[PDB]
Formats: sequence, C-alpha cells, structure tokens
Amino acid sequence: LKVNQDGSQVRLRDVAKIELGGESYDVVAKFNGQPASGLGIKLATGANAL
Amino acid sequence: QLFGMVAQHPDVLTGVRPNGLEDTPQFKIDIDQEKAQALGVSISDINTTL
Repeated sequence: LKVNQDGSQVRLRDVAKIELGGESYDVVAKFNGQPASGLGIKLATGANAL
Repeated sequence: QLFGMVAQHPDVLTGVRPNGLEDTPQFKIDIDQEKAQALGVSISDINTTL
C-alpha cells in the first residue's frame, strides 16, 4: 500500500483481513439441517419441462 | 501421457496429433513494487509505457 518515512512497508495484510469468501453472504441453503448449496432452474418460456 | 499410450496400439489409431501449438519461450518482466515506490514512479505509468 505505502512505505512510511522510515523503511517500514505497509502491506495489505497490515490493514485488512484477506480471505477467500463468497461474493454475497445473503443466501444460505440447508438440506435437512445440513449445509448445502443448489441451483434453482427456471424453465424458459415455450420449452418442454421433461 | 495419452500420446504415449496412443503410440502404443498402432494397429487402430494412426496420425494422432495436437491441433494446437506447443509452449514457446516467453519474456517475463518482474516489476519490483518496493523499488518502484522508492522512486517516484507509479505502476500505472510503467504498465502504460510498456
């Protein structure tokens, strides 16, 4: 990020917590009380469901 | 590995070959962020110039 007046260097570690997380935490899915995820498929108009 | 296996069994498969290009040497430029900030130069300027 920046280097101070002395040799000290300010990395992004020093000002934040970097972790690999979801884009949005709004939606949470459970299957029988277990953590899970899924896809909700919506059929296109004028298409056969089967 | 698959090409080796297909080199075996020449009675069935013939002329197998990649459709693409093999890896070629490339020139890699490593910009030292610490040195770049030590001078007044900015990464955007370096990349734009290059």
